[PDB]
Amino acid sequence: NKFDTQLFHTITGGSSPENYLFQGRQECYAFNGTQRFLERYIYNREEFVRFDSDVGEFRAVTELGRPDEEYWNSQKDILEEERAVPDRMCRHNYELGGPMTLQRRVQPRVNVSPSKKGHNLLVCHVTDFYPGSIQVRWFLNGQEETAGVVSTNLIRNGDWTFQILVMLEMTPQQGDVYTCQVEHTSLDSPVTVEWKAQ
Amino acid sequence: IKADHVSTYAAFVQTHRPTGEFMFEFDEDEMFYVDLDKKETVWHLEEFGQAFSFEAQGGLANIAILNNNLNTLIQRSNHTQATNDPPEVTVFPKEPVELGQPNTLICHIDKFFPPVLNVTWLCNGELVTEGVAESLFLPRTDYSFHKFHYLTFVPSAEDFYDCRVEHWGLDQPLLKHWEAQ
Repeated sequence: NKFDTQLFHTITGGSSPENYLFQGRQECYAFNGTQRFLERYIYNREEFVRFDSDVGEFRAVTELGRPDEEYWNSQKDILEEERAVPDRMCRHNYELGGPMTLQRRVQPRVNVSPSKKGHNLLVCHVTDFYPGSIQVRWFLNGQEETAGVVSTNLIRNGDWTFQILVMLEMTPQQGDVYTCQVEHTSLDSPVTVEWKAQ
Repeated sequence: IKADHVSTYAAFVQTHRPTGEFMFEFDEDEMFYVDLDKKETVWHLEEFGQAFSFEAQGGLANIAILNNNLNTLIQRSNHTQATNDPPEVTVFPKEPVELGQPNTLICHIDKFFPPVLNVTWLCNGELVTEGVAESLFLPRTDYSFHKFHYLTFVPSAEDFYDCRVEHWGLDQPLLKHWEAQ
């Protein structure tokens, strides 16, 4: 129940005020029950070399990558370690982390408010849910509404919770009921909250 | 790339300011990091800490390794410094604002490079010294960065706030207004 780790490579060559920056990425992708590995080596914002496991060996992204792709691709003992990752570290950590991640389901909270002053909007604010995937829908006297509907992008709170806002432009006639409905995996059943337009 | 989920170790190393970061994220959310002074792993949510662990050295090692790579690319790059990419900033609350009722203001600082950055909150124009927290420097797909600062507060009509930001890509320090709309 310890997380798994790869070491980045140590290139040969170690053989506004000034600032230099080196970045690395070791990314695991998980498409329907599978595992793809990318190892990336970046100098100030510039990816210059990368190991993609689909590809199977090093690919210089930039001419700064040549001294690396050429050296390392004659070095098979290293090239195999990168080849084994998708089914060691990637798969280890994926299923290890699962029950608090993939299985992590935190329920949305829902609030509905006007916005007539300052058109005529209604605001469905949905807060404090995980994961990002969600669906927010608007209903007028039972009928779904596509028109006049603006949903924000999905907002990331930075603390493992998202929020989203979906507004609807409207013009209440008389006995009108507007309903906002939310579909999210954390919920056995979609949640609704209403505005009576008496 | 077309995946269901993305789990990535992201680390950086630079001459300035915050000299190194080692972290890991799940679908963009930092799950843990290695504190390079305390030499310990910090878990983002404590409930994480009670189930999983990570051997901290694995982080200090990768840092040392990235400095070698830094040196090696200062040399071969001919000493190329990157242009200063300026932050874009938004400020929004954590919950639907309710007067007199405890809440959290978020300031999202986005799309910048490099991760050398000063941030402070101001309440009615005065520096705020407590009720304040901050995210690590977070990695981005296009190799720029983002970050979050937080302020716990009691929403009120009589009060305004600004996220105040400082970065080499800005001429002037940048302020974002927010107030109980």
